[PDB]
Amino acid sequence: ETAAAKFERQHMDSSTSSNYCNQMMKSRNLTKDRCKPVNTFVHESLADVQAVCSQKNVACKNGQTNCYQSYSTMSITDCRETGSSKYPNCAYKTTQANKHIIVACEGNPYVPVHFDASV
Amino acid sequence: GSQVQLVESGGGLVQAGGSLRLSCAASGYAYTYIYMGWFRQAPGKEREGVAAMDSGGGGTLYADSVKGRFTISRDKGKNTVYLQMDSLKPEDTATYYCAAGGYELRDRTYGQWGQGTQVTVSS
Repeated sequence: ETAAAKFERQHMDSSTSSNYCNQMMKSRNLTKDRCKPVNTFVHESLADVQAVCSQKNVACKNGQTNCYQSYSTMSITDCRETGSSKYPNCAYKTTQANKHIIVACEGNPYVPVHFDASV
Repeated sequence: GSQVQLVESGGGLVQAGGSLRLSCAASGYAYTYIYMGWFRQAPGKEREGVAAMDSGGGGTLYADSVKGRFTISRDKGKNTVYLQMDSLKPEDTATYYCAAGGYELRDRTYGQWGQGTQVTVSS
């Protein structure tokens, strides 16, 4: 699996609901080895998300500096584990939002490889 | 100026022991690139990071082979990065590339690249 393809599996849902995160965290394999605690899905075209790597260069939350913030806010869905969630029985709360996405980009072609934050 | 362009100048042919400066100025990007740097690809070798510096003039990193001979600076213009190269050695012969928007000397993290400027150090 390439880094770019892993970002698409974990974070892109361009074609698309309070069960959404429970359905999607399982279908994208994010409950397989552990309950991935927080994960965001983006409901914008893949072209529009890839274009963020040409938008505003900002620091990543860990201090790396190859992150990029979208000039427009985007339709996103935050998936966050519930208080009862415990692996192997993962459970998620779904929250829809409209926020600027921040991604780390790598490669040539230069594309998103990590979803960092929304602001 | 719809396209980002990393304009490279300086470099070229020089005798061993001599000096050159490489200059890079980005145009077409409205904000500040946090990291800029210089990479090179020498004959027979993979591309490597040579020097990089953050927009505050800090986070400065050099390839071990050039520490104490090359000096990177960003104090000469917004999104500009310069490399003073002293005491040049034949093994510094390479295509040098300006890069912007990445992290430290990690090539895969940079998304904007100059076209490449030849530096040739003769004996």
